[PDB]
Amino acid sequence: MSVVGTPKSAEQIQQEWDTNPRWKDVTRTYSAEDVVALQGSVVEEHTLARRGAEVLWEQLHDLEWVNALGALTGNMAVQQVRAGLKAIYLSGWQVAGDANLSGHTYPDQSLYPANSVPQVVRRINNALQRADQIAKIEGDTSVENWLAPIVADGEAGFGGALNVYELQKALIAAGVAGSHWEDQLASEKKCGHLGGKVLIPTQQHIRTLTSARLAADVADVPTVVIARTDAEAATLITSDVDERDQPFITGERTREGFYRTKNGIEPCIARAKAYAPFADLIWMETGTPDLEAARQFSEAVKAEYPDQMLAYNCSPSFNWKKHLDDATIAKFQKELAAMGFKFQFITLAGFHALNYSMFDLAYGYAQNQMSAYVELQEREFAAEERGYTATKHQREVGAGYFDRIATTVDPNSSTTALTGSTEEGQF
Amino acid sequence: MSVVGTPKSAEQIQQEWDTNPRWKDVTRTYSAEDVVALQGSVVEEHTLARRGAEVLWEQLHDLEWVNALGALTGNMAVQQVRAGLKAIYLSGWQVAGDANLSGHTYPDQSLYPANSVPQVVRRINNALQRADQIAKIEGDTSVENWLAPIVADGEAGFGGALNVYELQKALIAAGVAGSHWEDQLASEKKCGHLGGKVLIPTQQHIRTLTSARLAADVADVPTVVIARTDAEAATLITSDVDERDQPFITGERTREGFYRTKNGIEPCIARAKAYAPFADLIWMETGTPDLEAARQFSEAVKAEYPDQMLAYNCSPSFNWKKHLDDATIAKFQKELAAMGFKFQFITLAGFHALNYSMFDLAYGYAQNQMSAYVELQEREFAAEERGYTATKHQREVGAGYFDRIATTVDPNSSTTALTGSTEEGQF
Amino acid sequence: MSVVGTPKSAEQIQQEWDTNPRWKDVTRTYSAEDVVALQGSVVEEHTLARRGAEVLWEQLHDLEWVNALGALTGNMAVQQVRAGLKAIYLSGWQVAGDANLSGHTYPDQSLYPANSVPQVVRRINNALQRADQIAKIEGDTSVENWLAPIVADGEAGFGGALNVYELQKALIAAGVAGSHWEDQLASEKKCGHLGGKVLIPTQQHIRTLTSARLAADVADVPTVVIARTDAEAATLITSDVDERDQPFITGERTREGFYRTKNGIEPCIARAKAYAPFADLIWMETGTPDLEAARQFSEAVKAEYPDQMLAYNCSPSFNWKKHLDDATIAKFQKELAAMGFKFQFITLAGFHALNYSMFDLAYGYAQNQMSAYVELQEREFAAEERGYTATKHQREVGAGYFDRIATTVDPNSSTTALTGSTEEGQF
Amino acid sequence: MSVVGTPKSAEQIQQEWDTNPRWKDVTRTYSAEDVVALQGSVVEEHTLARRGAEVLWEQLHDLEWVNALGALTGNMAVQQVRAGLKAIYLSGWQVAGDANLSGHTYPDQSLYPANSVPQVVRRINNALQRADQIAKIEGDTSVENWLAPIVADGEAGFGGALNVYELQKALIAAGVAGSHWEDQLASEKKCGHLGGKVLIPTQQHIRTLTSARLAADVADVPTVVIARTDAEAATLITSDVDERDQPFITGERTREGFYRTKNGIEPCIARAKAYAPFADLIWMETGTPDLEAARQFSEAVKAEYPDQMLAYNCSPSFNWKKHLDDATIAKFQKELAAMGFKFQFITLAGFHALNYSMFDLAYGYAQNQMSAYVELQEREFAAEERGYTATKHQREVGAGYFDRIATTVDPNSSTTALTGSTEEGQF
Ligand SMILES: O=C(O)[C@H]1O[C@H]1C(=O)O
Ligand SMILES: O=C(O)[C@H]1O[C@H]1C(=O)O
Ligand SMILES: O=C(O)[C@H]1O[C@H]1C(=O)O
Ligand SMILES: O=C(O)[C@H]1O[C@H]1C(=O)O
Ligand SMILES: [Mg+2]
Ligand SMILES: [Mg+2]
Ligand SMILES: [Mg+2]
Ligand SMILES: [Mg+2]
Ligand SMILES: [Mg+2]
Ligand SMILES: [Mg+2]
Ligand SMILES: [Mg+2]
Ligand SMILES: [Mg+2]
Repeated sequence: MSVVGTPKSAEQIQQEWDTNPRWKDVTRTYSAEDVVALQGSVVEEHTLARRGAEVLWEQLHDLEWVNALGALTGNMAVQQVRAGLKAIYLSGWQVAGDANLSGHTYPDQSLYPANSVPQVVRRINNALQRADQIAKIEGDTSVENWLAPIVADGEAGFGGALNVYELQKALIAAGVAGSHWEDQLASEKKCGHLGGKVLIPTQQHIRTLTSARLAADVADVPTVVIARTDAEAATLITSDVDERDQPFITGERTREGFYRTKNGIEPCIARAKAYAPFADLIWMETGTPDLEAARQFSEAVKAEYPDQMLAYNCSPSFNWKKHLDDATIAKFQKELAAMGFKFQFITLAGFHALNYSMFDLAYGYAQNQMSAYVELQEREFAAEERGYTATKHQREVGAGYFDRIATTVDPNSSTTALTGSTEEGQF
Repeated sequence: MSVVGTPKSAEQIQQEWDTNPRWKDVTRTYSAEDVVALQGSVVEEHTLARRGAEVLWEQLHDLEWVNALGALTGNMAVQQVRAGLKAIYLSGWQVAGDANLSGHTYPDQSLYPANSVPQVVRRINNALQRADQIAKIEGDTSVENWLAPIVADGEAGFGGALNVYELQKALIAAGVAGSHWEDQLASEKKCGHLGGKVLIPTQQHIRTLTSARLAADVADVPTVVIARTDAEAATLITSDVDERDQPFITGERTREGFYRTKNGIEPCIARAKAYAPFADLIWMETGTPDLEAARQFSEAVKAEYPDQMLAYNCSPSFNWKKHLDDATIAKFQKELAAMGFKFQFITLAGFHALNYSMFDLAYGYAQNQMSAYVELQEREFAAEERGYTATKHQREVGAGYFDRIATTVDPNSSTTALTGSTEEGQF
Repeated sequence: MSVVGTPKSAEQIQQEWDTNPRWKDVTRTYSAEDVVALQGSVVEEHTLARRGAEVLWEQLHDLEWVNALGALTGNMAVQQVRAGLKAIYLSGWQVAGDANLSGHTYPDQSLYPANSVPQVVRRINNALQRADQIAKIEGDTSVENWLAPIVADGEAGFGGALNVYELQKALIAAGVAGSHWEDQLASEKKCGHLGGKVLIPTQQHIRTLTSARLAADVADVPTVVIARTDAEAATLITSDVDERDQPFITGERTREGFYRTKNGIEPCIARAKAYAPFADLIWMETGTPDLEAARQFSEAVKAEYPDQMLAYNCSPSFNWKKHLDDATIAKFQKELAAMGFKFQFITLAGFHALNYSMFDLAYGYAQNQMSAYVELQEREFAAEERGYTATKHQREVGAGYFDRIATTVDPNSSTTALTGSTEEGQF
Repeated sequence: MSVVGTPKSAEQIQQEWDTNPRWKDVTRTYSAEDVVALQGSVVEEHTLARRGAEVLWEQLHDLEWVNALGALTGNMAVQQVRAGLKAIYLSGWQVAGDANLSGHTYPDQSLYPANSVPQVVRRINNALQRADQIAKIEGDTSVENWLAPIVADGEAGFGGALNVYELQKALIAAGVAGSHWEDQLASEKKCGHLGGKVLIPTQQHIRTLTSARLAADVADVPTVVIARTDAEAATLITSDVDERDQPFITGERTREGFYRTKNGIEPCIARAKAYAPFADLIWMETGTPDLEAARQFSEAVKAEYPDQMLAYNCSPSFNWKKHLDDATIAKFQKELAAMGFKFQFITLAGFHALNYSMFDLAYGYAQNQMSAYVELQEREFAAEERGYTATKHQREVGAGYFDRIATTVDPNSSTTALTGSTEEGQF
């Protein structure tokens, strides 16, 4: 038929695994032939997932650290990149609360449809692509890379290893650069800072990490895979079958059949070492923002895996000034980066920016009507000297770009949008 | 074999039209038998559409005026109601830019899939329902009506009279309280403050308004129908067939076959009078925020229809302080209300609050990391004095409500969320 | 501030539970006050869910039995009702294979997004409503109830008790009449006639049935709830915690931590009795179509619960003539109905009709081009004698109904559809 | 900072347009530089759209003709390819009737959301990819190309040139091989065999075709572009502005402002000649299946454009045997192929096979219960001689494929599906 999309040979894939530094200290318990057997006759190219994963991997080794904020709409991600950030964090918590395919508001318990995060990945890429298109026709070189890598939340995989596989494949189709996977029971999943967490056995999470690598290999992209452990706070586990988990099992049960288990940094360090051959970064959820506890985790893991990169949640679930003074707050990310936490992110930044800014505006509007909105518009005009552009909302969503399409199709069109607009006249 | 959902008889429907004050001075050019003929054997009840439309109609007569801000996410609408607003505005522009079913960023040109605004209507109602559920279990009586009426953008109907009908039907199924319809050609639709607008004949828009009323009648709900005219700025019209449009026709035609027409307040007043028997409120798009021009329009329409209520777009496409001083800005909505503009709204409030707040946070985060986020969290804490609740984000999205479901199913559950959470421990 | 959608009092709900025969021998382990506490301030009416559940309950008592075929498209359901069937079966297997929101073809292992079956419930109700609308304007009274009740697949709930709750709520919002729930581990769900099945403890499935009943009570509809057991073939269970399951536990363990258990009719009878207070119908999956085995199950359950209705899967996963002669096949459903199997259904009837009919057509088309299609068209003409109407495909999908809408809006319209069509001129 | 997805230079694009025989006699009224200006900094690869369009173009030149049947589900397309067909036809009519994103049943009047056909394109490609994956692990070599090219319905563009552009881009993203575009007014669109059709001016449709080619060029794929004319039956046109349309105008205008126009083969030939530089295939809708009318059209177009390929709708809206005898039906497609109709398709084959097969099964089921289903199952067993495989429904939807994923992840899994299935035991 065609050679478009012809799959590589097993020999070619193996040679890449053997020689490319990307795969240094990456364990695959399946074979190159196993991957080829799953690829059918044609392999779709995933341009944005390949580019994003390559850019992310290089940034993790070139920059002092890579930091990000949670984004739940496309416009949110556009502003993060315009303001200088070099990666986007896609929070599952935020999707549950305000951006999932059921249309409902949910707490962070894997309640929403499992294709919700992939749809938001695709949306963010679409929004960044439009900003890129607009910058090109405008001659705007201020942003070097509009297509910042997206790191997205895989939660606990919404089921078994096959649900993990399908979620990873959908995230890649949408253009994700990295995805993270946590060792909780999917049916009882929680935000790391909620109670009632139930762990699964160490080997079951290795199965999840293997399945996420397998889906990326079958899709022929070098996706960044992140392992997260919830063992710092969880006091339940589903089974005592894994000998690595038994040192923490107390022998108590629950009515549901769960096993009580002893939480803290020790099972976290043990699990992280077990996950390390199967993860590009490792992340330990913590109960407080504590540089000393982060140091103990980092040093214990790197005692055995010196080159293992780590990730850290700078969570809005912490009351920051109840825990830390302003000087420690200001140095927090820089100190973490020196310990090897190379990916750092504020999970719920978008939820809090969106909810606070609308409450603040709506409250003033309820009291004083247009005066409250004008105060916001003036702050927007003032932000232009910092690089803000969305004051001109028509060009910001592509009115000029679609004007260019329109005049390319018909240079004599009587119905283009920007000429004669109030944006042209008053902005 | 049931009486659930049995339709009314034509006589009952006619009797309501003849006697209910809601229908005073409402023209229906079809009959009550026509409505019944289209209803099949079962009529679904649309509870939120019925309640919303009833509340909106009463508020339009009981309050000095009803105002609103554009909302493009569910959380946005929740904060608007929490802050004291009594209606939600659903902007088609914002849906094009950041919340439509294609996943793309679009300018305001009817480019997105035609069921996008109904999906956002349903989302907003779901989010308000969750806020109401949470308030009930928390004993929070501070908000009297969580289910604020939604007024939504029907654009130019996405085609002909049948496309209008299906869009109105879908908005009602989603729970809309009112919808607005503009006299533009759908294939060339623009934001009212963009150039290149093409009007359709006066009688064609009467057909659109009739189709919107018919869909509401067949759905058995008293939806508020709003007519918008774009004739202040539009210099093209599709045809000269309507004698009411011929005074403004110059005879010149474009190469597309459009007719050039004389724009301004005069065609607006003529079209408003023609639309008045077919609309609960009438809205003129304007190029500037000008109280004197609004009075000229109001007095001209009320000279023939003294009881006709009007709507006004307090548009972010205006540069407010370039046109008006601070005292005029402060009184702007109050003065419009005295002229009969009983529904007033800031279309793109959500776009600007969302884009500005994320730019500001991300810019600070790029420079100072955690310091910038703590400034926001501290402002959130301070806003609790004003009624803000989203600092406790877990309860805000229903963690406590779903805990109550879990303990209702199984009072001995070991996996509830709020007990043990950092929110309980630190907030 | 309106009375539309006001919730009932707990006293009203309790009086209905205590005295309505619908709730005879129905156990609820939560209270009427618990239901009111979860309902917020407004309860949406679910007309089609209410009517469908009421019609299904009456049919299960008035007809000798209720039978159905699996439907995966709206047109499929329309033809089932046109042909005289009185219920529709919505198979999750078929949704996985050809009608789910991921767009992918899946085997029956709970891989698709959890809102997929609700979306198909809504589609089927929409399609039946259109057939009803067309019949009314055509004066066609040949079908007494176009809105046949839909029984839909809730699989294993896609997680924990809260995932069950949300799926049931969404099925109800879409208009379902009944739903079924199986005692399998969601993360390892299988078609009942696949291998590798894992049971959950008896009490965990009671929790699922309680959650399904609770969602229906909060939504204020009398949804028919069906409990399915997979214990005839399953040899694994997640835990031995439940004393009712311990008699069948063999003591042997897998590497994942599962427990081997003795399968067969004995644990099915035990689980059926435990589920009976929580289910309107009970369904045991079987490995062969066997009237003797069905009699043994029915008599053992009715020995304790004489009035308990049962459901039976006449599965296409059986090779029917390999097991039964033509006389037994002919009387199979009638004999089951006399044992108390009041709901009987062919799960995969839609998959097999669709796949076989297109293979047959396309094979003949590949050889003989138009001759193959004309043979189908002539069979369709011949079927009009049994009441088939889809030969006239324009009116079948509502061309005449939308013509009636168009001429209600504008009786003098020049652009109606059926006048001048080839359907009007050639059929 | 990556080279992944780097766009081509304008010089490279121009050299391909100038020298590649794919673009012989293809007029582009915009420039190579215009295309580059719209591509941003990264161009996504569209593997399936590129491969499909390349295979379609070579098949149109290599085969005596390419024929297809309308498919509205993924399984339908799989059976068409299994049966030996080399292309899939994606009917907008069928999507309107039973497979669109509103969930409603619609007549063929551009009522459904504009992204509905792209979603079905993606679905069909997903289903063909699964059949390909299954075939590979089964060693099944009986089908040479599972990824048959998809030709999809663009209707009248759902608006203006920009709506056309976005629909073409979405079809390509989904993997389409070719798309067709008709010269009707979008707001009044009809099936070609319904009444009430309104034409747009000849130059307006050239704009549509130019926009469709532009979107394919910006997406860097050689999509096959098909132009359809509805002038055989339409008696209305929006405007007389175009001098090529003026010979058929009568001068009369309707109350809506439409011009009356003389329909027939003569305006179809005129429009085909004007469309030919902008279309890879040309299609004239006809009122009857008439081989001499097709020869008149083909000879008139090819006299001026000798190499112009044509397409023909073998429509189920024709009553075939009241127009033609069996001998003519049998040679119909072969005779058309000799005239240059190289793509021929039965638009509504899927609707009719689906509706008839379920009516036939359900009618028999209502009378005879399981005997009627067993008749179908036995017809499926008999069709295995011809290559039918879906009787084994578990492997048909990928139970064996996902078993292979599962044992690749964990070779000792206790929970694989096919082992212990009734399919393995009774089939
Ligand atoms: O920061 C948080 O608390 C939320 O992001 C969720 C998590 O940590 O799991
Ligand atoms: O305020 C605006 O300019 C945008 O809302 C859109 C409109 O006016 O049509
Ligand atoms: O009948 C079948 O085999 C399929 O419907 C699925 C099940 O039984 O679970
Ligand atoms: O074949 C048909 O009649 C329908 O496919 C629609 C069209 O022709 O436009
Ligand atoms: Mg998360
Ligand atoms: Mg590692
Ligand atoms: Mg708008
Ligand atoms: Mg009025
Ligand atoms: Mg099932
Ligand atoms: Mg019972
Ligand atoms: Mg079509
Ligand atoms: Mg050509």
